[PDB]
Amino acid sequence: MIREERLLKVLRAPHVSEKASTAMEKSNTIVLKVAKDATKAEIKAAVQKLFEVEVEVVNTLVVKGKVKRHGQRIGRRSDWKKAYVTLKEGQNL
Amino acid sequence: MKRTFQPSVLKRNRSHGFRARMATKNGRQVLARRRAKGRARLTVSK
Amino acid sequence: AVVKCKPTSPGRRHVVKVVNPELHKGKPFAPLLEKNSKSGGRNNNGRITTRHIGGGHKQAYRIVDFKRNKDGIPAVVERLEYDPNRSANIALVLYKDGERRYILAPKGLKAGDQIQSGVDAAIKPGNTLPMRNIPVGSTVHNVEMKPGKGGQLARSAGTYVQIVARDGAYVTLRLRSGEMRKVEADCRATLGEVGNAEHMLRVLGKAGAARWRGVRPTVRGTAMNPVDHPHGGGEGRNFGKHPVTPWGVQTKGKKTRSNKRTDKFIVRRRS
RNA sequence: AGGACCGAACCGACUAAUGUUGAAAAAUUAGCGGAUGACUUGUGGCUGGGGGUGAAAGGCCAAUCAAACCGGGAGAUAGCU
RNA sequence: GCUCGCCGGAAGACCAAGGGUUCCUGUCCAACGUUAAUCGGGGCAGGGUGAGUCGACCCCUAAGGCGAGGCCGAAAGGCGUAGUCGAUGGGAAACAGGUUAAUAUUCCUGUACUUGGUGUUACUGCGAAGGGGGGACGGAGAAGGCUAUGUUGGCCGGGCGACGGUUGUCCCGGUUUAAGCGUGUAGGCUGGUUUUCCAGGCAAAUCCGGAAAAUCAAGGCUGAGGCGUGAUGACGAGGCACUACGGUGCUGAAGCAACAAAUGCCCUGCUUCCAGGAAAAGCCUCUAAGCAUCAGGUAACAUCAAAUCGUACCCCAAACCGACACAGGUGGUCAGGUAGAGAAUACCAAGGCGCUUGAGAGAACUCGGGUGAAGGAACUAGGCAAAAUGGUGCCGUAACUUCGGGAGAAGGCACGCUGAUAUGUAGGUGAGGUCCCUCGCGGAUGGAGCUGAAAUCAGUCGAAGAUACCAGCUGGCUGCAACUGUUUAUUAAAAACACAGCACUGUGCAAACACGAAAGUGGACGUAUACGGUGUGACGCCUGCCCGGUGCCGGAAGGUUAAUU
Ligand SMILES: NCC[C@H](O)C(=O)N[C@@H]1C[C@H](N)[C@@H](O[C@H]2O[C@H](CN)CC[C@H]2N)[C@H](O)[C@H]1O[C@H]1O[C@H](CO)[C@@H](O)[C@H](N)[C@H]1O
Ligand SMILES: NCC[C@H](O)C(=O)N[C@@H]1C[C@H](N)[C@@H](O[C@H]2O[C@H](CN)CC[C@H]2N)[C@H](O)[C@H]1O[C@H]1O[C@H](CO)[C@@H](O)[C@H](N)[C@H]1O
Ligand SMILES: [Mg+2]
Ligand SMILES: [Mg+2]
Ligand SMILES: [Mg+2]
Ligand SMILES: [Mg+2]
Ligand SMILES: [Mg+2]
Ligand SMILES: [Mg+2]
Ligand SMILES: [Mg+2]
Ligand SMILES: [Mg+2]
Ligand SMILES: [Mg+2]
Ligand SMILES: [Mg+2]
Ligand SMILES: [Mg+2]
Ligand SMILES: [Mg+2]
Ligand SMILES: [Mg+2]
Ligand SMILES: [Mg+2]
Ligand SMILES: [Mg+2]
Ligand SMILES: [Mg+2]
Ligand SMILES: [Mg+2]
Ligand SMILES: [Mg+2]
Ligand SMILES: [Mg+2]
Ligand SMILES: [Mg+2]
Ligand SMILES: [Mg+2]
Ligand SMILES: [Mg+2]
Ligand SMILES: [Mg+2]
Ligand SMILES: [Mg+2]
Ligand SMILES: [Mg+2]
Ligand SMILES: [Mg+2]
Ligand SMILES: [Mg+2]
Ligand SMILES: [Mg+2]
Ligand SMILES: [Mg+2]
Ligand SMILES: [Mg+2]
Ligand SMILES: [Mg+2]
Ligand SMILES: [Mg+2]
Ligand SMILES: [Mg+2]
Ligand SMILES: [Mg+2]
Ligand SMILES: [Mg+2]
Ligand SMILES: [Mg+2]
Ligand SMILES: [Mg+2]
Ligand SMILES: [Mg+2]
Ligand SMILES: [Mg+2]
Ligand SMILES: [Mg+2]
Ligand SMILES: [Mg+2]
Ligand SMILES: [Mg+2]
Ligand SMILES: [Mg+2]
Ligand SMILES: [Mg+2]
Ligand SMILES: [Mg+2]
Ligand SMILES: [Mg+2]
Ligand SMILES: [Mg+2]
Ligand SMILES: [Mg+2]
Ligand SMILES: [Mg+2]
Ligand SMILES: [Mg+2]
Ligand SMILES: [Mg+2]
Ligand SMILES: [Mg+2]
Ligand SMILES: [Mg+2]
Ligand SMILES: [Mg+2]
Ligand SMILES: [Mg+2]
Ligand SMILES: [Mg+2]
Ligand SMILES: [Mg+2]
Ligand SMILES: [Mg+2]
Ligand SMILES: [Mg+2]
Ligand SMILES: [Mg+2]
Ligand SMILES: [Mg+2]
Ligand SMILES: [Mg+2]
Repeated sequence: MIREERLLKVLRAPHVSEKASTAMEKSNTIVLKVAKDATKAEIKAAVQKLFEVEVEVVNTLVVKGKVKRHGQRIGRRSDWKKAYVTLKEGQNL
Repeated sequence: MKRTFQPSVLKRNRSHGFRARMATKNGRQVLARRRAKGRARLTVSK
Repeated sequence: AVVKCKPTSPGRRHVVKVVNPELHKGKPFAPLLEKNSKSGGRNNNGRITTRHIGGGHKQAYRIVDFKRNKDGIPAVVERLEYDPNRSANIALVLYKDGERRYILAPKGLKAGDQIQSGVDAAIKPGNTLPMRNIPVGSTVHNVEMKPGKGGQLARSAGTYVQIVARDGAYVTLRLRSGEMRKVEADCRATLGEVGNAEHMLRVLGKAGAARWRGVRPTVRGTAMNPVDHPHGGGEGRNFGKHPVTPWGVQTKGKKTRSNKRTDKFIVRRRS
């Protein structure tokens, strides 16, 4: 049993993009920025508990951060985890 | 024309990596020297 | 037999091979097989300590019975087999209790022959007895030097030792080298010579044939530079030196043995 | 069968020309040798400097080798310029 | 956009290594790009990488590393046992179709499979750090059976041609479908079953090994492909309509056969040879202690679980190694057509490119090529370079020889196309049909259809038929090295080195010898038919005299002679 504190820390935000919108409109898949150390089980539990929707499956990828330049100085943005959460055909999250 | 540098990350790490340096007493001296100099990169590990 | 190869190529012109139709043509006995990897002549420091070693065919080690300790139990020679690890052939033998072993095949040994070990064994080839029980003047092989240690002398193909004398707890043996040695009469020996006496009649014929056996080329010292060998140097073909080893010791006639620990067992040196 | 023969891949490098502030700090073009073997190649490992390794040319050991490179003795010494 | 040219065993496609956002979209043209730039692998912003089955991780080990105690060493340290790491090797499981600007065996649709945990049923002797099996292994060669694949025919849809002809033996295109599940074939291996006993397998064993009988003469293991199902499905020409003209919605006919055929599969097979060809786990099996009406095992069912990390992109290259958007280097996989022995070569397909300065002119001279009167090595250090030869079949072929060679010696003849033999022959394959049976993936007969050399005769065109690309120049004397091989990466490839063979010599095993203050290690899990050093260098005929000098070996009387006292 994953604790509510862990569930509350797991999910960072929703991901807004053309691919995410198409996923939602065609497959009932919500795309979320989640924590790096979040597992599929933790994401499923957090989504079910906090969004009150039933989850079918969770797919996750780690997005590596881009190397950018600011005023001719070199920095790197952080890696982050993206989750594709498939809902159970009638949840409408 | 084959050049003298043929990269391989495994061989790089096994020859000059942090654990390779820490294995021996002279590698730990290399690490101490680089820490004293103030190097931003201690080893080839990263 | 000893067969000459027809000269269909310069590498075949001078090849003489020893072919035994009676050697086993299948795989060896698996339970008695062990792995032995090559070394290249390099010791645990990684340095070349013996020169001209490297490459050759992969070989498996056959666990050969040099002790011959199953006393009183008869064994039948299941078959004769090629051993890559020695110049002699081995014989797979089966004991009356169902144990299989490898021994050196002696001259005349053949499938179906019966062999035995112990004081009560008969005096016939392939039988192992203490040299105290073997009659004097006999030809034996695979002779032990310390009782129970296992045979160490006369183990090459065609080799044998002659029991010359017997004085109390000791037997004097004439060795293949021509040496007379003292060995405890309680040490074991097998009767007969080691088979495969035609092994010395083979001619490799080409350099690749020597390379197949793990031998690497031998560069003469005269062909080196003064920094490489004591023999190196010269504008043309010059020697002007007494021959020496790569490390400076005279190499034509100078004696190198020094063992006062075992000098007492040498009745007479080989000459 | 064969360190067999002819000949691509593959390995090498005998001749000529070009290039020689090069396309290239060793190549290109046309020819050339081996091409089932003492062959060739990937990955990993081991041998360390008066040391290694060398089918031996003082060859090779990171474009460096009759003693690698890096730091130190060190501002060596220089009756020489 | 239309033409033209180039690659096409690549200059196409997919990866590993390496790189790391170079990927896609929008926007800008300062700098970068050897020119311009509206374009870019450039700047900026946004987006993009979805897995129980692919890979890693993971279990198992090789070489090798580290290494509790331990042994050794002034110190630092060296070695190493039990162990533990270490792939480049062994170990469970997914396919087809669809889809994005950018991911897909990951998403969707359809259809699968594997391992484990729990719970319910039944039947039950389970149990390891131990035993056995298996995993599990070389080179070469030969052939058969197949398939990927291609070609042609049949079938279906469309067409009737810018210029003579083209309703035909005419033209174009398509004719595709996986894993899984079932069956069990060509082939390969092996005699099955039972009983009794046993010095072997660190003890037991019903297991493996061995001994002795009885009985049955077909049982078992492995195995490509084919066939059925998967699939009333998917895909499918072109059509019925859209397009913000980059791309999209709906329908969808045929969807077969014969022949040819891999270097891929049966095949870790078979034959043969000597140089005699990993390990450990997973896996099958046997038990010991132990537990023993519990655990545990086997089968069925239901349910749960399969985490984590990689996944974009380049990858023979403008993204990797070369300071460069650099004529260099870089491992694996795929392998269409015509001709061809061919993965050579020429021309093409799919696919990808025209190589990031152009425009003119048409001097000398330089570079790379083409042709050349008469002569033909007169050139030059030297035939350097060039020219020349070049294929197949057949005839023919010398000295010398180690009898294998020399030899493709040398030299010569034929070679296109058309018709006939024979509207396509010999050969290969081989349907329907017939017939039989230990009824199947069967046997015998048969020859339809497909494919198809080579030869002879006759004719015929050209200057020329191996017409292009491709593709030995030949002969004679002689030095050196026997030969194949190796060598101065980057001016020397040789006559140098190596070599098989020969000889001398040391070495009796705790070997000589070598690396090590040592412990240890190699030699070698070898044992004088072995190993080390040295010289010579296939083979044939041989290898003469000298021991005075220097070395080595033996001797041990006498002389001299250290520490010691
Ligand atoms: N609705 C369409 C047209 C129709 O099907 C048709 O024309 N059939 C002819 C029949 C005609 N009989 C065929 O001749 C050939 O075999 C004949 C033997 N039966 C001999 C002559 C030979 N040219 C002709 O090859 C064949 O051509 C057609 O089918 C061929 C089969 O693949 C295709 O290659 C070809 N593309 C296609 O046009
Ligand atoms: N591939 C051509 C290569 C070249 O032209 C060649 O070497 N030719 C040889 C010559 C050589 N001199 C010929 O001996 C023949 O006549 C000799 C006349 N006395 C006698 C021996 C006899 N074998 C030899 O028959 C002949 O072999 C050729 O032809 C053979 C037959 O078709 C083929 O098997 C063989 N593949 C082929 O090489
Ligand atoms: Mg999923
Ligand atoms: Mg993932
Ligand atoms: Mg660096
Ligand atoms: Mg030697
Ligand atoms: Mg030699
Ligand atoms: Mg020598
Ligand atoms: Mg030497
Ligand atoms: Mg020299
Ligand atoms: Mg010297
Ligand atoms: Mg001279
Ligand atoms: Mg050859
Ligand atoms: Mg040749
Ligand atoms: Mg050739
Ligand atoms: Mg050269
Ligand atoms: Mg070339
Ligand atoms: Mg010299
Ligand atoms: Mg160098
Ligand atoms: Mg010096
Ligand atoms: Mg000083
Ligand atoms: Mg100075
Ligand atoms: Mg266009
Ligand atoms: Mg960038
Ligand atoms: Mg782009
Ligand atoms: Mg510009
Ligand atoms: Mg950009
Ligand atoms: Mg310790
Ligand atoms: Mg150690
Ligand atoms: Mg170990
Ligand atoms: Mg392990
Ligand atoms: Mg691996
Ligand atoms: Mg892509
Ligand atoms: Mg087929
Ligand atoms: Mg092949
Ligand atoms: Mg990709
Ligand atoms: Mg460019
Ligand atoms: Mg380039
Ligand atoms: Mg290559
Ligand atoms: Mg080509
Ligand atoms: Mg250009
Ligand atoms: Mg001109
Ligand atoms: Mg000119
Ligand atoms: Mg001109
Ligand atoms: Mg010109
Ligand atoms: Mg000219
Ligand atoms: Mg010309
Ligand atoms: Mg002329
Ligand atoms: Mg003329
Ligand atoms: Mg002439
Ligand atoms: Mg002249
Ligand atoms: Mg002249
Ligand atoms: Mg020439
Ligand atoms: Mg002369
Ligand atoms: Mg030579
Ligand atoms: Mg000779
Ligand atoms: Mg000679
Ligand atoms: Mg070379
Ligand atoms: Mg050179
Ligand atoms: Mg030793
Ligand atoms: Mg000797
Ligand atoms: Mg030697
Ligand atoms: Mg010589
Ligand atoms: Mg002489």
